[PDB]
Amino acid sequence: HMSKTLQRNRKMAMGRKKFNMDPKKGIQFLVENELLQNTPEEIARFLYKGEGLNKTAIGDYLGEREELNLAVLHAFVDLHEFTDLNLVQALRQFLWSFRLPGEAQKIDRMMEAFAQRYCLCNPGVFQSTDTCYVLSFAVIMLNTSLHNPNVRDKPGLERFVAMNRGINEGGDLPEELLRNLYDSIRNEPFKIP
Ligand SMILES: COc1ccc(S(=O)(=O)Nc2c(C)cc(O)cc2C)cc1
Repeated sequence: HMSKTLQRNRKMAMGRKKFNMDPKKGIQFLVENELLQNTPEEIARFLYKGEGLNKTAIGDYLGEREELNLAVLHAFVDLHEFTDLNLVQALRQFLWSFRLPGEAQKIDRMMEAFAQRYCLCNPGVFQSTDTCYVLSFAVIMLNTSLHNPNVRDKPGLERFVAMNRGINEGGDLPEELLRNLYDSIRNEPFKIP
């Protein structure tokens, strides 16, 4: 009925604000008030939708070390569909969905989860998930190098190719793959939330 519905709608809006102040407190409010089911999948779907949520707060919640948060991270990554996307296309979408936290161990966990998912979704591209991880950071580094004017000397394709020798189970990645990723980043910098 109507009274319950209107009160719930306002409470949801309050929960979102609470989340943005402190993600754990926000989710606690939504759970305790039966506005959100306390499962990894439902929490992850809530964060992926991201309505009225600050992307920095989303990344903060996703980078917590405790069991439920780890499970939400895994479920959240599983919501991304990377089939038939090149690595840059996939990274654009992932990196837009939340703002990475500052802490190296958290970022490592997030990018490893990303790497695993990309590779599962595109099994023929990289035989090793280490290769996918290293090349993911290679792309992020190229984005900065090409598009940050503080980097006063811009790496050409040949340089990008040379920097990634040996990471394909001891061999090299296909030149055309690297060319496609280089061109993609050159032509469109990553958007940060
Ligand atoms: C140490 O990890 C990183 C990861 C990505 C980047 S970046 O892609 O150059 N900027 C960025 C960062 C920091 C966070 C985001 O959620 C999205 C973007 C685009 C910079 C550093």
